[PDB]
Amino acid sequence: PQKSKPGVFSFLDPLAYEIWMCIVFAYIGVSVVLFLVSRFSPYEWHSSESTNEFGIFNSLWFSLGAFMQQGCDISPRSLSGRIVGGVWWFFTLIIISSYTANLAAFLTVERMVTSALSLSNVAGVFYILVGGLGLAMLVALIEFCYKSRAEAKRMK
Amino acid sequence: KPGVFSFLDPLAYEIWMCIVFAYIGVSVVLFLVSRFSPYEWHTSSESTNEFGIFNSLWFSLGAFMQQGCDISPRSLSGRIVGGVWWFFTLIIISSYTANLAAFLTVTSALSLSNVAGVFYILVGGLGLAMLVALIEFCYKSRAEAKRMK
Amino acid sequence: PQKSKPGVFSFLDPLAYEIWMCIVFAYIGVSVVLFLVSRFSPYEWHSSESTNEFGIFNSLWFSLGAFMQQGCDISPRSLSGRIVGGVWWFFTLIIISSYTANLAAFLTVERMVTSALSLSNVAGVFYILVGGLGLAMLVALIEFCYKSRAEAKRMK
Amino acid sequence: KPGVFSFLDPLAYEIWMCIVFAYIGVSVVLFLVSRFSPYEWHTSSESTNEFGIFNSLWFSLGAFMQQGCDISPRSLSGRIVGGVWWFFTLIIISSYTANLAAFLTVTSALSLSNVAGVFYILVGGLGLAMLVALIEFCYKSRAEAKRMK
Amino acid sequence: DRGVQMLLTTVGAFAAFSLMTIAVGTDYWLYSRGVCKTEVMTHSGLWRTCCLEGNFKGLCKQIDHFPEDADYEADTAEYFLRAVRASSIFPILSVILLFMGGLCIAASEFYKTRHNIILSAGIFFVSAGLSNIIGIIVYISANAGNSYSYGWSFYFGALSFIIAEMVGVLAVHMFIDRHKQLRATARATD
Amino acid sequence: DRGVQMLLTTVGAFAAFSLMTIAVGTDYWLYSRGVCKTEVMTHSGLWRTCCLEGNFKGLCKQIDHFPEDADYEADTAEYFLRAVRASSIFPILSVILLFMGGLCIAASEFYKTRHNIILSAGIFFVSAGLSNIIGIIVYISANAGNSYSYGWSFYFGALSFIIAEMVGVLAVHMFIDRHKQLRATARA
Amino acid sequence: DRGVQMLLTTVGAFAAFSLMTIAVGTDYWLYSRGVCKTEVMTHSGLWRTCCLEGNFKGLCKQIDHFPEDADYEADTAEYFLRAVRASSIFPILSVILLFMGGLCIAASEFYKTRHNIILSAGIFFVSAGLSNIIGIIVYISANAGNSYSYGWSFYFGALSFIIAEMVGVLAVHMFIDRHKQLRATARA
Amino acid sequence: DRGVQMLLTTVGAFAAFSLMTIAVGTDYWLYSRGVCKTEVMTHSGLWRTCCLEGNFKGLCKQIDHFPEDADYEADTAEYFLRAVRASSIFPILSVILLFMGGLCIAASEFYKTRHNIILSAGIFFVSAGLSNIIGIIVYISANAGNSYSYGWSFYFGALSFIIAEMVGVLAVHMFIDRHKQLRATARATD
Ligand SMILES: [Cl-]
Ligand SMILES: [Cl-]
Repeated sequence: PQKSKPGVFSFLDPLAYEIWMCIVFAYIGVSVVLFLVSRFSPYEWHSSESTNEFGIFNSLWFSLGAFMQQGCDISPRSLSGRIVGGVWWFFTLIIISSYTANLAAFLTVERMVTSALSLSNVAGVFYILVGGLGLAMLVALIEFCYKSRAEAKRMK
Repeated sequence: KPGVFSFLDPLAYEIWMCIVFAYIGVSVVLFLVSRFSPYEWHTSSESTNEFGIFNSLWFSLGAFMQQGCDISPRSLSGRIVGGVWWFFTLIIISSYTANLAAFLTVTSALSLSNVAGVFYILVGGLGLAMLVALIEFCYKSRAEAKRMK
Repeated sequence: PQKSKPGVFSFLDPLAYEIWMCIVFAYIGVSVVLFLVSRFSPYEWHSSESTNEFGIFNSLWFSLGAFMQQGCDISPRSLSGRIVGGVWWFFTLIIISSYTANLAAFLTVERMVTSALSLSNVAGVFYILVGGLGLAMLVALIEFCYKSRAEAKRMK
Repeated sequence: KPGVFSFLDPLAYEIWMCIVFAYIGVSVVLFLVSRFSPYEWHTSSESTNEFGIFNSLWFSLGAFMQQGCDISPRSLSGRIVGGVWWFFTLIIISSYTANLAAFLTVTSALSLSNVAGVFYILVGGLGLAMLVALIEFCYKSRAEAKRMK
Repeated sequence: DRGVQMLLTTVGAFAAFSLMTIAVGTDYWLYSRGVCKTEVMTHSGLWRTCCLEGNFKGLCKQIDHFPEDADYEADTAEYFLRAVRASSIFPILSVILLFMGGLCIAASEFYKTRHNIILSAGIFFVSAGLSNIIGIIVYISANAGNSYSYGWSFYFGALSFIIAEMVGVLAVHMFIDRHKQLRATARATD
Repeated sequence: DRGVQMLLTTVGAFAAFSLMTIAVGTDYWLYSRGVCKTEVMTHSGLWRTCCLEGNFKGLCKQIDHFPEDADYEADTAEYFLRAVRASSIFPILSVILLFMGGLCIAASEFYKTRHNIILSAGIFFVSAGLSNIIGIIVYISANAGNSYSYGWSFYFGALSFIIAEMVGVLAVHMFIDRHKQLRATARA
Repeated sequence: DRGVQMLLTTVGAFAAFSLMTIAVGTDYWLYSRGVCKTEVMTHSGLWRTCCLEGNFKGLCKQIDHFPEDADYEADTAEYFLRAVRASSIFPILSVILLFMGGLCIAASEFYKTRHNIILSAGIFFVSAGLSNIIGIIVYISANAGNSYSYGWSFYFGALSFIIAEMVGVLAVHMFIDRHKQLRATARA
Repeated sequence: DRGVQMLLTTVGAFAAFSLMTIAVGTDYWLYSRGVCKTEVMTHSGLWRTCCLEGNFKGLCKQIDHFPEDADYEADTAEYFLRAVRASSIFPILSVILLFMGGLCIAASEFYKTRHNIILSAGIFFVSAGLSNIIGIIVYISANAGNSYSYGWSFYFGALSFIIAEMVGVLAVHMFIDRHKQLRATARATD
């Protein structure tokens, strides 16, 4: 009956699972709408390239950066794109403030089943990070390999 | 019983109204000090900066939203406006976050009902944006019609 | 014997006056050192312009932006400039976190000499803002007037 | 009795050490996935991105410091590295701020004795940067002098 | 690849429409403790709650969307949320928008000359996803207003939102490709 | 269209001036509980409070800007805030700045060669909006010295601020366009 | 200098491999209070604990990775963490990756035309550093299951991580330079 | 503007040096309640404390920089802070660096051909400002380790820091101008 320490994924504790699902859905929807309002009109197009850089991948990157309180190298310039960005910025402010209000307290909840934060309490944060690094490495390597094969197809 | 917009509780309604008024005033003043002088225009001629009224509003919103934008004032008056707006944003946003942390600790996970209102706003904004885009598209398309006759 | 509400400048309450003075001095010193390490060497210079944009005014602007958690359109590129920037970033993180920990509680301290924040509690924030706007307007106008006079001297 | 570096109290020493290790690893991985492939180099040839090891370290530091930089990864692997580092930074910095508020709320103004350590670190960093700039200038001056002969 | 893109768009549109329709029609949205008689484990959807296991298994009863006595309607937000949840207007609107997008895709296939039909299909799919989001939020909020789990109909709706967004992106890409091809042909012919 | 822009600027200037003038002179800034003789639902403006219901309905009493019964004086900062509120210096300054900007707009009609008059009008309107903001904050802060709501006189001032800012933007745009045309004629 | 860079890469690879090998095989990871028989100042590594003072000084006892006296089993995730700690899978993986990177360096030394061997060495060293990080976090988290300090084996592992990352950077730089030379030869 | 810049640099260097020297020498750094006998209002600097008002006005006593009994020499931070405060090494170092910068400016006046002297003066002034910052922080921290005010010597030191930083910026600007003029002359003559 010892007190149960928070899990590896205890950083998700401050928000309910439904909030996380709706955050993912809202992120996807905002990215899709931003890409749509930035790229659909032929009058935003000049081989031929767009007046803006907000493709679907770039829109997803911008939305992720906005939600992570980071920013990126691009920003919407049109009225509809800036409406999307501003409403997503307001959403991010509200959600991130609510999430980070009591994060440290959520990370050290001993349950029945002021002190410094310990590495264990954030160990799950590190694993994911390293996992991501590994994943990225794999992806990069795969691309290289693919291109190498293509180069062989070009060499024949 | 908190409503759907209970995330606005940490600040009084007068604070939100005056925040909107201050945002408008700062954007207008930034545009004015950036664009009024003919000495800031080089040879329709082009300005030495990109701080028109629309871009000034965008810069002010980005500064208040802890996001930033792709432009920054370079003149003395523009940087005075930007710095004083930065100070205002730091104080106001820090106050909102501290009071929200106080409000939320009256540790139980936040429920979707406590934040659903903001989601509504988000979706509404998205819809509005799409509408605007479509309208703009139509205004060009019909224009092309009178450009093809 | 009525409870004394927080003053107009109660946003400075979370930090001692000595901390504010040392923050101003540290800001000035960091801006000066950044400008020095960015511009002193003739090998950073190409009429002739510098390889970087970190003049004293721009260094002050960058330092103010870093302290205000905002950022600007420039960033140091050299090793010496990036050391200044990183150490100022660490200083800003520590100081801003310490200042904003309990800001709202500091803004509503009734003194004998959870509730929403009222406009009065932040009225001093607004006045300064408007003051700044007015100041900036004045400055802009003065510049215009000055230039106009010069143009008259160029028209004779 | 808190020391001069009591601002590091909210996180354990192992957390700080692993933060340094993770920062180094993320910077190295970002540089590797950005620059290793010859297909990212166009015709000494130039890379399609600016993410060398030094710039990768600068980008990682800026991302962790809530400041940002002038560059952003554009490839898939680079953006995976950047996004996972953003997630790590958000969690870690939010945890530090929450635990620091808890530590400080054990309302009395903060005294300078509680932040003297960060002031000392700042001045030491400024001195180190000035020293580095002076050594670089002296080396370049000596190179110019020996070139002139 | 344009044919492959059209095939993916059609397959995704049909899959999203079918998943949304099944989610709305079926009643495996929430497993929770309650009574299906008009407390045991029950599965409920947007309209009906039915007991599983026990001895009253298989009996379904319409969900009481306006419960409690004295009908405290002084406020407006609670009544509006209850009415929106009872009508399920947003899941049904998402279904209708998915059907409209599929119809637009088919009509564009018949015509193959009016590009605005592709744009309309993309707009319909994106709006269907947004309606799905709003309906999910309304459903969860009304449930909030005692251990529960979400059934396969709920995740069918979630997957329908995901697929609808992907199909909307694909349709916008096809519209962009069509207009770029038109511009390139105009440049080549002149 | 230069004529359309000038017409919009003039109409907005007149509307903002009228809204601030009505807001300053009317007594529907706030709804609260009080007494209009020497507790009941009542409406207050910048200068007077009038009972809204009860036996004393329709009787207006001048606002006690420096009460000496339940406050018995205050600090220097509180006295300064009370004096600024009592004088209504910032709403009146906003009215004056709107009027002067309107005169600047009208003055350029017979002074079409002088472009700095448009700039002066824009500056006057922007300053009028800033004075609006300061007056609003001062009024709300002084009211803080348990139910209340703001009436249409308060929101008349808010709308006046919005319209003044928009008219200032339009005037600055007109000034910029005038100097654009001047430099275009100088080029050719 | 290509030769200087290769020499630095080789020396760093050997140093990092030696540091991780020593850290894995030595018993000075942590200093704490415990018993080396069946409470006193003791030093522990990844496998055994040895008393530092008292009458039982110098006696080493194998670490009880799955204690059944003061713990009597636990949750599945806690058991998984204990299994990962007991196997020392990530420090050993870091050792293996450093060794394989060194072998890649040697193979490229006797295979000049094969450039991908440099890339393989860099990938191996970077992965060895990442495995070092994971092993460090696992070890510290498992130790959490009141004064302690880390000994020189722990910091040997930390230095091994740092040097492995630096050697990976150097190897990637060498690979980039080799492909630069190849494309320069192709252009000319 | 070069002559005006040099005149401003010299005047600011002399003013900063004089202000720092007066601040270090004088003892109006802090007004606080205490005892100058070896509790009344007293003024103290870096070395001495003297009573003001009362009947013992004018008597000065050296500050006890190592107070308290039992001499708890256990930690290191407290002893290091006490020693640094007692020596006042950083204010004196700032004074020395200001003097060195003034000497560099004067020497560069005689030569007018070695630009590195201007750079050395700028570095000296910037380092003097940094030393002033460190000394101020050390002094305040040691004071912390009962209402007090800061006297005119403290603000003399603060103004000395400000002026030293301004003069350092001016000196760096003069160095940059000299090198730019050298490069322009080299381009013109070749
Ligand atoms: Cl149902
Ligand atoms: Cl003294």
